[PDB]
Amino acid sequence: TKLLNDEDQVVVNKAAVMVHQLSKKEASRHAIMRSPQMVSAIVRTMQNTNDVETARCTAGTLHNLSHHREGLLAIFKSGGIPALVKMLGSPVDSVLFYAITTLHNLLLHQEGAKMAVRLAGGLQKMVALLNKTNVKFLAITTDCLQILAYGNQESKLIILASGGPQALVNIMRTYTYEKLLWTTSRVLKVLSVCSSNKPAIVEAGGMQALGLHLTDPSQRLVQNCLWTLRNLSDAATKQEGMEGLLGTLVQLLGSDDINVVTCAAGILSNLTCNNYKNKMMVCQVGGIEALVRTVLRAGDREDITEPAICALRHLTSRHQEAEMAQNAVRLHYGLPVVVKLLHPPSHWPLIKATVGLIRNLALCPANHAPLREQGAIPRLVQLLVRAHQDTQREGVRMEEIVEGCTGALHILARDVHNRIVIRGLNTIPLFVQLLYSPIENIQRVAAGVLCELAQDKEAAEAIEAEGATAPLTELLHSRNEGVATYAAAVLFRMSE
Amino acid sequence: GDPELCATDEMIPFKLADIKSSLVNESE
Repeated sequence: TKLLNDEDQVVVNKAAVMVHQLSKKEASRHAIMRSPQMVSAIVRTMQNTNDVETARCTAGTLHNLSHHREGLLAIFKSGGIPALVKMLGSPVDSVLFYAITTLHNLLLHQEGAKMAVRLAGGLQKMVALLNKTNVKFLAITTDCLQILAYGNQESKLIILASGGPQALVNIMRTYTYEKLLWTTSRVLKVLSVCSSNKPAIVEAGGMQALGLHLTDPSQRLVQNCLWTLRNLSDAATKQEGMEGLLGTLVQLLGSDDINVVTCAAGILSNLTCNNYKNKMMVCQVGGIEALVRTVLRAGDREDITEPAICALRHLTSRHQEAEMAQNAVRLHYGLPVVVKLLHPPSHWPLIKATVGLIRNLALCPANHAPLREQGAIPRLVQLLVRAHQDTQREGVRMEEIVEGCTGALHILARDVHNRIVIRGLNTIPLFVQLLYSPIENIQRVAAGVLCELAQDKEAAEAIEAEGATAPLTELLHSRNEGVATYAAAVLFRMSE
Repeated sequence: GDPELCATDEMIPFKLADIKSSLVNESE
């Protein structure tokens, strides 16, 4: 060794290519590993040289040392990790490749590495390199990152800072090389669990890109994509150009894999939230029928049934094709099972959702007869009363069930036939006393159904007998706009 | 339609050897 090391002239660049090849021999590589100065000579050199054949080689050696435990440790303790990182700057693709593969080694096995990479800027650099074109290279890099980001939030915030979400989202959108799409999907998912990073990932096109890969053959990917999309699915109610994603999901509902059927269902429930296009997209690719079919095929499995009903709940209201969707549910035999889900062993969350869906289906007049003829009413009341005591005297506040069941009855009360049942289960004395409730949301619905019930003379009498003019009128100046309006309508309807 | 057009929908909140060596020959 001796001579080699020393030199500060045209002399040492010659010395350079000279050691890269002893690194190849086993007891030679092993040899230099047991030297303190042999390593720190490559290091100082590799960074402070400017001959593109001197670097390529010094880097090359380190890569060869990085396979063994005393190989790695000697590298690390030789302050090489600061160096290896500046080499991530080198234009020479032969060095980029030496460095990023090396570091990967370092992070995977060596102790105190992740810190050193971070502290030296590693992250902000590794994120800059995602514009490179070599897939074999990216997939390694997007791993180093996943390594540095796992269970470390400072790091995930710095990859947000750098424009990572864009970079990675571009990859998902450009390449098809699995090992890459995979390691890159893993990172996305890891950042998918951050307050901030979520919207970023979304706005960059995260949703639309992940879903090019749902019908992929590799399952170790379609997973990641599904899960990841599920996380983000609540940030993503704002986006456009989903036509693709929606239509795909609506087809994975057919998947004879329970754990993919739930994710398909979960994710839709969210992307159908509030966004009036997403609803229409979903309806036209036959989504109503797909959901119903999925609900029947799921039975007592409430991880599937809960989401799917929320989704049907969403699609049955507040968009141009909702009347379509309310009929669709009737025509594809959804009514009988929707109702049967108000029965045990359904749990309240699910029962909460299902009443909401029934509230909506009831707006469609065709669904008045059909819903009546499945005893949706007698059952809604059952729950209403059970619930209106669990309060007077969880998993969900019973107030929500009381409001839910009276709203649903409100809507159903529109049909004169229904109106007759409703009254004849001795409900009226119970509607009137809901007025006196601390919750306005409850007073609003209560007064609503009364208003409808009270379009019949004999009922207006019945409703007046309960002394309903006492609190309708003290609500007549209620803080709540909806509360106060209905009060007028019932009072107006008993005087005619 | 419905009284309640301004209503919101509730959202559920949810929560390489082969290529490394291959790359140092495309380096050599």
